[PDB]
Amino acid sequence: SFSMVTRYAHSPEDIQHYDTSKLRHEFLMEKIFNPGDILLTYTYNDRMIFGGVMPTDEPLEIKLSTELGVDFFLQRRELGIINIGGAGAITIDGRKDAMSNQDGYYIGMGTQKVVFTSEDRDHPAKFYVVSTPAHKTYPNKKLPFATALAKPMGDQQHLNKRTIYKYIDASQMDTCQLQMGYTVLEPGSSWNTMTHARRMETYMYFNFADPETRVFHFLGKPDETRHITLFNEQAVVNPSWSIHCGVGTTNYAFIWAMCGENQTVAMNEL
Amino acid sequence: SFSMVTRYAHSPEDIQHYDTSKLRHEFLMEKIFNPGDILLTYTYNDRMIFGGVMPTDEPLEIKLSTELGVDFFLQRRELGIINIGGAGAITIDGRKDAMSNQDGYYIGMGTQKVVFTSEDRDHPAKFYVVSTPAHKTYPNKKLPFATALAKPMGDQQHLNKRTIYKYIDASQMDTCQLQMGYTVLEPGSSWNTMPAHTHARRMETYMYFNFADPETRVFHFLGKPDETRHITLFNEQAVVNPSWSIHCGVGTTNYAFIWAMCGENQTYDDMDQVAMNEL
Amino acid sequence: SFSMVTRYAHSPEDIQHYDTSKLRHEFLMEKIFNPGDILLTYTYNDRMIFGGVMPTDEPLEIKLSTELGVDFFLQRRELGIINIGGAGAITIDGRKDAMSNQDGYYIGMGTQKVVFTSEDRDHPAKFYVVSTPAHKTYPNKKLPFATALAKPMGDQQHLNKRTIYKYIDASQMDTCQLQMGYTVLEPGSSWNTMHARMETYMYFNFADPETRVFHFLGKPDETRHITLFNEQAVVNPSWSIHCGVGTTNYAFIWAMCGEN
Amino acid sequence: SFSMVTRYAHSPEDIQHYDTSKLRHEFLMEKIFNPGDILLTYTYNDRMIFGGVMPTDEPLEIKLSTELGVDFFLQRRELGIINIGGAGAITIDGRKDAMSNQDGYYIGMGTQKVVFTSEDRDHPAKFYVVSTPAHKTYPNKKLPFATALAKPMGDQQHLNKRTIYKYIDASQMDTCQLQMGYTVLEPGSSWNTMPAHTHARRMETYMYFNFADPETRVFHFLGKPDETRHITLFNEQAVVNPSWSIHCGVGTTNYAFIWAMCGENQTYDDMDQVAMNEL
Amino acid sequence: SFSMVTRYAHSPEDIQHYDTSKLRHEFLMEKIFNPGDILLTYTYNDRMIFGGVMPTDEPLEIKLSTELGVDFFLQRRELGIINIGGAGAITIDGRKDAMSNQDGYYIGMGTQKVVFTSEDRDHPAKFYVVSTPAHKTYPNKKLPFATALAKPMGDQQHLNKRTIYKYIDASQMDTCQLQMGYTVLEPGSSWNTMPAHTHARRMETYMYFNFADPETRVFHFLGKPDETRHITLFNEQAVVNPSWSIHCGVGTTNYAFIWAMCGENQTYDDMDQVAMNEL
Amino acid sequence: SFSMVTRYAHSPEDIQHYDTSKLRHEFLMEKIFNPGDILLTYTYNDRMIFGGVMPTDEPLEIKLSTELGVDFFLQRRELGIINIGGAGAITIDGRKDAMSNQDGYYIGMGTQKVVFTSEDRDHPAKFYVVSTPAHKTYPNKKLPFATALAKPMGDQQHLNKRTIYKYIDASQMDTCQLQMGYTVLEPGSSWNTMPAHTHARRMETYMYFNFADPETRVFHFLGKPDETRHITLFNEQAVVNPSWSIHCGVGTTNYAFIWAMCGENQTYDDMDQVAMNEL
Ligand SMILES: [Zn+2]
Ligand SMILES: [Zn+2]
Ligand SMILES: [Zn+2]
Ligand SMILES: [Zn+2]
Ligand SMILES: [Zn+2]
Ligand SMILES: [Zn+2]
Repeated sequence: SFSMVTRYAHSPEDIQHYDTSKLRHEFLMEKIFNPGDILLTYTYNDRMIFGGVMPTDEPLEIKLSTELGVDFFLQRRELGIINIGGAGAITIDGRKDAMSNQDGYYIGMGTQKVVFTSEDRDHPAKFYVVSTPAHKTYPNKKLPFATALAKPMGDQQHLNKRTIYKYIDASQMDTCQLQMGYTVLEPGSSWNTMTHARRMETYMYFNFADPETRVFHFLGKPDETRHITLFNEQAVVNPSWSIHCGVGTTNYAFIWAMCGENQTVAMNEL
Repeated sequence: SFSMVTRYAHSPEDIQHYDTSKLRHEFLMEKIFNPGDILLTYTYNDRMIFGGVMPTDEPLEIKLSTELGVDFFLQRRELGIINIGGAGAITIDGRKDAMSNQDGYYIGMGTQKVVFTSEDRDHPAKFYVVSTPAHKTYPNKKLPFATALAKPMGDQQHLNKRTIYKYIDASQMDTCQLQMGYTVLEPGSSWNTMPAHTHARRMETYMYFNFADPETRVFHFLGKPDETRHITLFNEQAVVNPSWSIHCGVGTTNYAFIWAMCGENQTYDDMDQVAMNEL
Repeated sequence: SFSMVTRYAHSPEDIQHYDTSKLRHEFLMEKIFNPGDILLTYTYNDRMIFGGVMPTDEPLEIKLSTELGVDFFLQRRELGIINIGGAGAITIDGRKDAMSNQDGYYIGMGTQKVVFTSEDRDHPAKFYVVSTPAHKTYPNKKLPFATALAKPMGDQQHLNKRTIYKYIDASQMDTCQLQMGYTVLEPGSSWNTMHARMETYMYFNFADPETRVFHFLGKPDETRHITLFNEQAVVNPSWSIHCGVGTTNYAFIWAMCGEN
Repeated sequence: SFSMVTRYAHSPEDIQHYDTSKLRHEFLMEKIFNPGDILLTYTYNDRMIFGGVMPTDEPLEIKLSTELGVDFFLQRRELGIINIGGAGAITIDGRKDAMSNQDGYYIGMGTQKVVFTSEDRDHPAKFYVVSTPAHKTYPNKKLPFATALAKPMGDQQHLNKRTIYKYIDASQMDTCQLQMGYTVLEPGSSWNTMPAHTHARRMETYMYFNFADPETRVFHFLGKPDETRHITLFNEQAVVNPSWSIHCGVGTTNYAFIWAMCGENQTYDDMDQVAMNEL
Repeated sequence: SFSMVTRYAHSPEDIQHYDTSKLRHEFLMEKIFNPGDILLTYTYNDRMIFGGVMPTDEPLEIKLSTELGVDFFLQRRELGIINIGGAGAITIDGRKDAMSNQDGYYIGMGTQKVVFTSEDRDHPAKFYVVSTPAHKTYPNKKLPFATALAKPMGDQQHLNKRTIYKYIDASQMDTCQLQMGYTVLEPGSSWNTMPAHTHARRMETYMYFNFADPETRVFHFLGKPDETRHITLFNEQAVVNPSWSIHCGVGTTNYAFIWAMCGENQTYDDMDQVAMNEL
Repeated sequence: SFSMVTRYAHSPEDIQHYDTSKLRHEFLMEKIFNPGDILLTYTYNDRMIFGGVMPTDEPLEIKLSTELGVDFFLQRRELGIINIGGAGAITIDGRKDAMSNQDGYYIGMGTQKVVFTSEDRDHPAKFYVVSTPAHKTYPNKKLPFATALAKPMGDQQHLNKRTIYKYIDASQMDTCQLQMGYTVLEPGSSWNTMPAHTHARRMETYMYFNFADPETRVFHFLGKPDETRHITLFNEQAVVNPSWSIHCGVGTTNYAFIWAMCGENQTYDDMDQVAMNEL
């Protein structure tokens, strides 16, 4: 089936008395990949659309045209995709392109038809998609995981030994506002980003080491923080006014997506 | 003489128990033009910046560079100007251009220096500015009030007899996401946008001015269609209408207002019309 | 076909956090005229009773006795009626009196039987009634629309060109507490009333079927609003302003009481 | 040295979450008698005025004229007076009448000048006044304490052995809407309105005084029968009980209180008794 | 049936805006004696367990072993019993002891099996039990009502004429932290603990019973001395009083109540007594 | 410079709408060791007293007698001490005993005088004290760090590699209701109590210190298992965990913490393990 939900924006003052269940409602997407479904969220935090498409038997396309006041999905929007699942393919205005595990794609404004397929149905592909408003059309570009540039950072003393792969980066590509990346924490480290008011971020956590892994994501004003506890393959959206960092009981990975009006804190928490 | 304040976005459920003072603070810009000053707002409703610059003696320029993460103000933004005051002038990267009353200007992305001047100091120009994030450079275009096309609408039976001027309209011009217009109500009429609407892919800012006599007040309605609130406006004040909110107002006398809109599309037939069954 | 509900009084700080649904409940009488029914409100704002009686086949009378601790309705109360519907009649302790459209009546304390009938059932009379505590008997009096003094007021620039008709006015009549009038807004005007020692407004005669009236209440610096359909009523406590604006013109009946 | 404060009416739902401090503010008059002052409350509970006048050197009169939309205080109001203090005298449009301790007076509508004096300055008179809106003039009547009819009731088992004095009673005199009485609790018993009640067409105001010893306290109960609250009282304080509320009290020792009532009917049977089933 | 509910502790500031229904839930045990049942509360106010045991046909035992992290109920706890019902008996490690009406028993730490029985089924025994954490074992002691020491106090002037019985009193017996007593009010008096107090290193639980006639009600007051609340009680109900709280009551008629106390000391001198100036 | 503050208990429902600032106030002791000072808190969770003693020039004694209703501090209480600072000494009923870093002491009920000294003033000793109510006197015992039994646990995959030292342990010594231990996390590990739990018959207090670098912070979690909150801690701060609450923490680097436990059972077996499904 197809489903897209709408979550509004808030101020720090609004959430200050939200309980645990409300925080989950306004800031957490509890399900992203369901076999045969397209699950999306529309957040008024800069009007990002994010979610997953996991085709099994029929090929799937994001069919929203009139819900956005445009003739087709990408008439005034750009799209970035990373596949965290099995062998699949996306075919763009008729031209098919095979996407391996952890391969990525950027599709620019004005692309008329984008269709997601899975090769193996019992081990389907999991396309994590992020779309943002766009005013200029830029060229489409496949980002093989082989050629994604790896940057090791962190250390063991600070429990943040990870590897950052830059996928959709302004120093390597032209896009309108959208930036995506992918961070793998090495075993024995579980800590990420440890406020920009001119942009915002959304994190999608996955690849939990063992099934009993949980992740604590922190959000809020630096001196008034809250947390949201995450299972595997869930995503949390961070407003501009909020810090964004997390801890896990073990290591994990996550895809981050960023937008705002440009493309470029301290230690006093609570 | 330069000030920019920040207002956040909200959900309908958030404002549901705001008292009057909270409502005014979160949605109303109480002062826009002060002689010699630049007064602006940053709303996280689609990151619009709006406000006024009113040059008297020295020219003024909106010098936001690093507060926005860019090298100059308009490095990733477009700009629209309407002059509601006296004879003034704008100089754009060295090129001077005279702006009489009700003249308007569109400035495209990448324009590096925009400097506002007034010709007569005792009757200064009142530049209402509206800026929105932009990704494509479109050409600058002065919108003379003479050549603004007038469309009369409304009637006396419904108290909405007015004349609409199109200033920055998608059917006349290329812009990234920004639209502006100017609506003047005739005497005896005081109702705007009355069959009311909500569009989910755009948002609007109303700036009320040209009040008839000094005791005029305007009641601006906002909120979900079945849970509406109002804010009482004096002359030269502005209201931010989030997408989930209706936007309409009535005055004790006639008035005028400039509306500025932005969002992810610019098509006008993307609205949900609100039937007259509301609250 | 008889109903009387009870609404309490509030302070300004009490209503400050009412949502619209609560504001509607506490301050708005959503239904007044239903054919064959008597619909009333009892407000503890000076203990006014207001409502409607719309007789169709059988005659109607407001038979409150022990609910007010008295032997008959008007034992300690005065009553005012305006008929906004069809040809009707009032029978007062046996004497029948014909009431045309927009005719009015004052009924004083001690009157034991007041009985409402309509001539044509298909076009029934719409009796808007208002009762207030009373201590002195004043004579009953028919108020024909012909004899009500009209005062034109307002202008077009301020959108409040109207005509005020006085029916129960202290300068023309004796009553204990009660004052009633009738205001008609001219086409093209919609603003009305643009006091601490209370008023109740009943709006009707909406020009077109999509007409609405926004009624404002609250302390002058902290105002709220209530949206009204045709033939609905709002009660204004002494501490509140009284204002309304409509998408078109309309008419409304006002009833007032207090200490002067 | 004159004061009148204004208290509004509430519903049961409104007060349900009042703390102790708000409950006192909304329902309690903490000071009533001050030498040389007139202290009043105006409650929108049937628009009753109650308070005290205690003259020492200069004689006092309640000069509310335009504050009530009338030419003089009693142009549309009734007045009931009881003196709980020293020997004094009140003069009515020129006629002087000496008022001893526990004497009472009823003054009808239209009386233009009422002046309260104290005879001994060091032991002054305490005039507790209660005024209620009035439409008919009824004759003035001195109610000497000698000639007031007493009725003893209650028993020792139920701690409510008392004696009731009727002062302004519909069965002994005509008044517009006002009724007053006076209850003295016997030693060893302290409980008033013991199976309590709610009349929806009348409201009552109780003023407690004559505490046995200086540390006596009275706990006055008010509220809906299933949601009750209480207010802790010192000597010579007053509490206002809405129509929707029960009204009863118990004290640590004996005391006395005068009660004043009004509404739309002067009938004593209209009340709803409450079986002892109440949270 | 066996039933034990758990109530947490609160601060003064927490209850300040409780409505009536909440106050009942957090502080009142509405049912204690039901034939054939064991009804208990565990309050995080010093971890007191109190309730009733009412055997009718089969004998009853409080078999909390692993629910408390111990091998048997009294492994780290002491127990106090007063019988307010018919002739019964309790069996202690096989040893039976007859308990008449109003007899009391103390059972010390380490006692492994305590079994409650009733002689007459149609008139069953009502064992009010209070168990408290204990670290030192003291000998078990039957406290007969005949041999209970009586102390009359109070008078009729203050409506508190009563007689106090000592049951578990640190001056006649050794216990770990538990003290129980029994107070009966005379006819014509209905006030207990009236010059009231707050001891900060101890807390009390009051259980009201023996109401005079079936329409008796008792108003128990609790809270910070300046922010007082009340709870209306029926017969055979109990209230839990936190350390920060005053505790007292008034009844429409006379009554009786058992009080149980624990804390970190057993000195009756440690109390911050409360003068009548402060609610 | 003696200071003891008093904190009350709360129910899970009470804290649910606390902001961060209330949570810090209700649950966190932000300063414990100040040179020359005794800083303690009194919590109504089982009436634990904990805090710090840091003598510089003068020896220090906890001089609480009438504040607790007893003749000397430990008249009805036991005491646990761990030294986290420089070389010091404590003298117990006259007998002096030198206490080096990480040494510990148990002082039982009835000990009359306990006097703290530090040897080097510029590097004073840090006596972290925890006191608990007691009913039986047990012998005093020095718990040297040399003879403290070390138990290594955890792994690197789960980031909880630590060493648990048992100081006051039911399997090595008799105490009334009190356990203290010590946990040192190795470099690269930060999670403590990650197989998490709640015990309903006792409660724990965590005091975190020895942060690796000055920018270390520890996030301590508390609340019902499905409704968790967190508190951010600096070095040498303490958090109080009610029985209904989970207690576990994670840091940006490694650290150490002392835990103290008390309740009605000393048994480790009695915990409800909370699985990894929690919010
Ligand atoms: Zn960031
Ligand atoms: Zn619009
Ligand atoms: Zn008015
Ligand atoms: Zn009464
Ligand atoms: Zn006590
Ligand atoms: Zn634990």
